[PDB]
Amino acid sequence: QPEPDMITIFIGTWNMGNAPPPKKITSWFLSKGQGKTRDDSADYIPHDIYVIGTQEDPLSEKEWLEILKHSLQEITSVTFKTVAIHTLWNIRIVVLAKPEHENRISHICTDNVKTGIANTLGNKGAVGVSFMFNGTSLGFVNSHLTSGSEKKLRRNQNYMNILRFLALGDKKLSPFNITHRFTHLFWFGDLNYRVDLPTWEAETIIQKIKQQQYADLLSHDQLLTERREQKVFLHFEEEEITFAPTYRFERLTRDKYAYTKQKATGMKYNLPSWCDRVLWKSYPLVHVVCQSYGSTSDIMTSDHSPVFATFEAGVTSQFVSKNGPGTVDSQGQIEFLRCYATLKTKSQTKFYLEFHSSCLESFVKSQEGENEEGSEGELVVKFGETLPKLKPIISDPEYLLDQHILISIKSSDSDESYGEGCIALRLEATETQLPIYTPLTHHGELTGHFQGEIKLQTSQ
Ligand SMILES: Cc1ccc(CC(=O)NC[C@@H]2CCCO2)cc1
Repeated sequence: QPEPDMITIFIGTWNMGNAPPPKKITSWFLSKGQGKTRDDSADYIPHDIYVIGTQEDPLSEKEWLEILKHSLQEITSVTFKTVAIHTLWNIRIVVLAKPEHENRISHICTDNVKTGIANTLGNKGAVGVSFMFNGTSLGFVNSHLTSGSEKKLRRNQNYMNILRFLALGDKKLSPFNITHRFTHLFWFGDLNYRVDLPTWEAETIIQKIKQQQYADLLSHDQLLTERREQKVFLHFEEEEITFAPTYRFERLTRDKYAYTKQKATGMKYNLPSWCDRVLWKSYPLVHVVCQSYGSTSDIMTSDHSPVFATFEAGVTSQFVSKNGPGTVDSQGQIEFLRCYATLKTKSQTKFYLEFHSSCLESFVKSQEGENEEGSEGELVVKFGETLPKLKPIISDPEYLLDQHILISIKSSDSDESYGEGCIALRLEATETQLPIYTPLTHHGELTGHFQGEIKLQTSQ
């Protein structure tokens, strides 16, 4: 029975509005409704992994698991296995997988982050799950960010706290946050970004939604505009939105948006918005294709509609050779030529690199680089031909060309990372000097760049 090189992943996000779900929620898991929807011919084909994020979830874990499993069994005639479930307040993540994957899944981690301080600590934050699927690391984050049209900067701060403090994946990757720890990272939830148009325009917005004309609304969506200005979700992807705003509906129909200020809303307007979103970030040159992104039309217990997204994702096998794991394969090596880091820092410490990868027995520290002043004020750290030769555990090109090297640039004075990035080994050639590049981030914000050349030697 061969190991897969692709799987499909279902991502769901639903703010349930503290109400129990209706009897039938299968449309969610079938990717049926508005937007980029799934073909009817696929309805019986189970996804490999289902990741369900809820917010304002009033159910017990047991109650929700029974609904989810019975839903999937009705669609697919498969009894899914529970990989993980984690709840913070009313924010919940459930991971289900096909039974045939039970012995492919390992290193399961869960964690949560509470956002805010005092007043603003007690219901917003995030839950997450990570695991290995054979040779591939997967991370999943469900966040419920701060509400209200005038709080986009708070949402952006919530995002930065969650990616700094959520403790998922390989703890040995100590310089790296969740935005670098996984082959594929999916981040979804009630992100709560709004369509920033004047309150007076509410009926105009409703008109536009009825005409399925979303362009003038999406051009004011706070998540798209903040992402374009590099304020949040740097280096994440989102599929184009082709479904109506998923908030704020009158319950028990989808015919009416309830936007007017009420005591129940703290006298705030809730103009129709795309609160409910799915984004992802995968390592460079790994296959990931979004195959659906949309909302349901027939699940009306909440003031939000459920959102679905599905993905094809490349996966790799748990590789064994005669040599590694448990030794190196002298027939493999990774060399770096003419490398330099460009950093936005004002500081003047020396810097060194760390190279982390599951193709190495352990991480590798470089010598300190040579600081020069760049022509436009920047710090340039030169490594020249000084970087250590990396010794992979396995030399087979079928394994090595699928790997990635994480890079941290660290201060010699504090050993703190000033920037993190990732290089793919999926090269156009072996035994050939080829340009490499990554942006560098710290706490998910841009801090610099790393560029140079690589020379990869495989057994072929
Ligand atoms: C209109 C707009 C443009 C950019 C972004 C951020 C982003 O990461 N987009 C993914 C790629 C990256 C290169 C351009 O598109 C959001 C919204």
